[PDB]
Amino acid sequence: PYIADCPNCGHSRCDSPIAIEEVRGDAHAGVIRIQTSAMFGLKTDGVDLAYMSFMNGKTQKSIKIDNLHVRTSAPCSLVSHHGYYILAQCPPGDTVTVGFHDGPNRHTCTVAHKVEFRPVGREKYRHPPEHGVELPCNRYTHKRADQGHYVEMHQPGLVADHSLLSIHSAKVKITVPSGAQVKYYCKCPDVREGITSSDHTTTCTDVKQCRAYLIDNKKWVYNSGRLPRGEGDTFKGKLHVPFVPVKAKCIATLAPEPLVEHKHRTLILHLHPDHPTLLTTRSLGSDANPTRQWIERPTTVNFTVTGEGLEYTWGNHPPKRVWAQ
Amino acid sequence: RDKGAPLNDVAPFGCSIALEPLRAENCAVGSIPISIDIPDAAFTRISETPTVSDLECKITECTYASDFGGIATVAYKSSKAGNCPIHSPSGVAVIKENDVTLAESGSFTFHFSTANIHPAFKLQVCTSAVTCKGDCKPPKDHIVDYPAQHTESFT
Repeated sequence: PYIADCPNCGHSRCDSPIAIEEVRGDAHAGVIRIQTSAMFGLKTDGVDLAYMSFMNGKTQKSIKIDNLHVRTSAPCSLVSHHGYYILAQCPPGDTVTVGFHDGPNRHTCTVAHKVEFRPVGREKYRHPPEHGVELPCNRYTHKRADQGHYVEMHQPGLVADHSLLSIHSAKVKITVPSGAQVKYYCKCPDVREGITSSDHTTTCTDVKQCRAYLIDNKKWVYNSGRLPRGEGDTFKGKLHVPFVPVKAKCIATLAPEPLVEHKHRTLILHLHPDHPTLLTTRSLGSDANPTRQWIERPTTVNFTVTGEGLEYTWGNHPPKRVWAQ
Repeated sequence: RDKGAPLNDVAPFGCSIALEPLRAENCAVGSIPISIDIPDAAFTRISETPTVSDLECKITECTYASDFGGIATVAYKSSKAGNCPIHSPSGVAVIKENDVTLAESGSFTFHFSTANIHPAFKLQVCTSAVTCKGDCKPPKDHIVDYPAQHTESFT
């Protein structure tokens, strides 16, 4: 579970494990795929997707997911998590605002991202309905058995941990997690690399002038922009994405039927939608003479139909056609 | 969201579209010089269909319209009895019936549609021409899909 710098972490820029990168309000189904720097899913070892492992300290905390909250302008709905990554059904929102509850603390993370949800169709809803026609939307999956893409996930760079740099009663005293690789020296001249167990520091004294580092590359990370490079190498760790964008047919929009009214080679149409509906036509002469107008306000319109025919498209309701001799 | 409109909503001369082989379906424009070689076996020899001449044709309720509202009885005067393919070689009249059954010199109405108030169209009832002259009436109810008439000219 990677940890990075959340931008407006409740107060201001903290370093949250759930630091939000790559917000994708690019689908249609009320859904956003998000990456936390935290890797929830199974535990550290082997069990139960519905548990929760973020970083506390240098360490993980692979425990229950109890009170996740993604949210935006309104509280979102989770869809599924896998890896670093969560899918959640959100409404539109100027921002994105994520957070669980460990239990002692709220411990959330928030971010800017322009979000919208147009459904696919000539109706510009704000939200998916219960009914209407199905038609080919873009949307992310529920599932994990997924390989359609993979993002590079090589090592972490080092990280700071000044909990290490204690004092040896006059000298600044570094320690190690588990024998991990601590990269160490101070502004003064003393040990210059640091690949060690718990060292002391002969020369410097102040904690604030030393290299508290953790080369702990036993587990790779996501290659966040808010990661410091592991300077050594491009290690392996090519790793999939679960939530591929797929060609789901969203349960989708439908605009109320029109009121057809006859006139001489002319369609008066008293019209009354639910939401802004893009109407348009095609006078089937080799003179096309089409028309487009989003209609949200109910409006009686007109169409000079010709002899050979016109067609009529009340939103994603199917196209009509008309003989006006 | 600041795009232009689609060609299946702005094209001319009547087309539909697919992200499929990139066709533009059903583009109604112009003419096509079409020519067929029928199987001669499918022909019936002339001496087996009834000769229908010494007949008479007349409209009874001609509808000056698109749907096949035009009708006309025909005083069929046959020799044998059987089928008799029909057509108006003039494009004025478009007929719903390709073929009419015949007893020994009966009468059978067909359906059609025209565009000229005085439809003076020949009717070729299996090698027997006839003018089905008359007069037609305008309809009232014009909001449904596309016509069968497609023969508008000077009238």
